[PDB]
Amino acid sequence: QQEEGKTVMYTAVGSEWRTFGYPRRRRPLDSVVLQQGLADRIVKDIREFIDNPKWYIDRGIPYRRGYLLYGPPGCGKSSFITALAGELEHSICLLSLTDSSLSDDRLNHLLSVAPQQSLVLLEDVDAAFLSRLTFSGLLNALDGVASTEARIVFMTTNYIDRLDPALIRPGRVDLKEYVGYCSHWQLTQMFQRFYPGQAPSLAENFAEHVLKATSEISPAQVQGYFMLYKNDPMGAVHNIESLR
Amino acid sequence: VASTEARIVFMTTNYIDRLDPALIRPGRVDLKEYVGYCSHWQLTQMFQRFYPGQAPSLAENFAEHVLKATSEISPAQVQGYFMLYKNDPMGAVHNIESLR
Amino acid sequence: QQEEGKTVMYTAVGSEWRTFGYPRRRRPLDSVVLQQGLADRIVKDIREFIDNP
Amino acid sequence: PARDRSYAWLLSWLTRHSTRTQHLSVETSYLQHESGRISTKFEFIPSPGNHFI
Ligand SMILES: Nc1ncnc2c1ncn2[C@@H]1O[C@H](COP(=O)(O)OP(=O)(O)O)[C@@H](O)[C@H]1O
Repeated sequence: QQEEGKTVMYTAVGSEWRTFGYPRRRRPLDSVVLQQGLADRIVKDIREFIDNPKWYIDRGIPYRRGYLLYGPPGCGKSSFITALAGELEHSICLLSLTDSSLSDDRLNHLLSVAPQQSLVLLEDVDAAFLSRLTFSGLLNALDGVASTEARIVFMTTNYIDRLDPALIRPGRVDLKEYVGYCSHWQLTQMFQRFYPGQAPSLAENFAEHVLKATSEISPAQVQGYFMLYKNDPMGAVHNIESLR
Repeated sequence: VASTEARIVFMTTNYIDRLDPALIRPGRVDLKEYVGYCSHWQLTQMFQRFYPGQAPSLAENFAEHVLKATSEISPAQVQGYFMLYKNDPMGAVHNIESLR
Repeated sequence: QQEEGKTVMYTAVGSEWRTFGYPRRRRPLDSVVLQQGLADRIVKDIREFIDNP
Repeated sequence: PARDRSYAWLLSWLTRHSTRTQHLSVETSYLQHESGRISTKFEFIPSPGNHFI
C-alpha cells in the first residue's frame, strides 16, 4: 500500500526502444471524461481480451488486438490512452510514424520488439497513409506475425476519411470509436471534477450556457477556460457569456 | 556437408512448377507434400475447434454450405469469417449464404 | 509440470543467428488442421528420422 | 544438499503431500516488472528441524 504505481513511456531511436524520461504519475481514469459509455465499453473490451488468453491460443488465432480513436483534435485521446495504461499497469510505447526517420522495415522491427505488458501508440496515422514513408507498408507490417504476447496497439487520428476500410478488419484495428465534442453530461462531469462540491443545478446551467454559446466546444478549450478562473466557480459561470 | 547433427530443413512455396525435379532428391528435399483447400472433414474440424461443443450435424451442414458456395475457400478466409461471428455459431451458419 | 514450453525464433543478421523477440507460446498441433493424414504422416516421418540416429 | 536442484523439488513435494504441517517456513517470490508491476506469491516450505510423513 506504500508503493505508488507509475507509467513508463518508451520512445524509439534507431531500431530500439528506450526509456524516455522518468516514471510518471498515473492519471486517474475518471479524470478524463470522453462520453456516456465509451470509456466503459473500451475498458470492458480490454479486460475481456486480457483476461482470456486461453481463448486465443486454443483456436490458433494471434493474441493481438487493435483500437482506433478518431475525432477533433484536443478531445482527450492521448490522455485517455495514458489513463487506461495506468489503470492496466501497462506502459505506453509512443511512436510518431509521421516522422520520416523510420522506414517500413524499421517500423516492423520496432513493433515486433515492443516490451512485454506494454502498450504501443502510433499517433498522426493519417500522415503516413496520405503519403521511409509508406501507406500500405505500415498495414502490411501490422499484420505480420512478428510480435509478442498481448500486443495491444492504439490508433488515433483527427479524421477517418483519409484511411480505408481495409485497415479496419480482424487481425487489425477491431473496435473503432469516435470521440466527439463535450455534451451536457460531459460538461457537468468536468465542472464537478474541477470544483469538488457545488450545486448540480449550477453545473447544469453552466453546461446549458456553454452548449448555447458554442456548438463545437472542445474539452481542451473547457480546461483552458477553467484554468483562467481557477478556484472561481461563480466568476466562471458569470463569464460564460463572455466566450460567446 | 557444412552442417550439424540433425539438420531439419523445411521448404514452403506457393507453387511447385517454378522449381525443378533436381531439387527433390535424397540428400535434399525428401518428403514433399501438397497442402490444399479446406475439405468437409477439415471444415467440420475447424467448426468444432472454434466452437467447443455443438451438434455435429450443424457442422456438417456448415461445411456442405461452404463447399457449395466456394470451391477454392482457404483456411485463412474461414478463420477470418469466424472472427466476424466470434461466439456466434448460429449467426455464422445463417450467414454462410452471404459469402456466396 | 509447472514449466511451460516455449518456441524461440532465430533470425539471421549478417552471418550470425540472433534470438529475435521473446519466447513464444507453442501453438497446439491439433489447432492447425491441414488434411486427413498429412500431419500424421509428417509427424511419423520426423519421429522416425529423429529417433534413429 | 542444498546445492543440488532436488532440494527445492523435494521440499515442494513435502509441503504438498503433508498439507497440515504445523512447523513451516515461508519463501516469497517477488518480482517488480517494468512499468512498476509488482508480482508477489508466498510459497510455504517445511521449517528446519525434524518432520514425520
Ligand atoms: N475528457 C477530458 N478530461 C480532462 N481533460 C481533457 C479531456 N480532453 C482533453 N483534455 C485536456 O486537453 C489537453 C489535450 O492535449 P493533447 O494531448 O495535445 O490532445 P489530446 O488529449 O486530444 O491528444 C490535455 O492536456 C487535457 O488536459
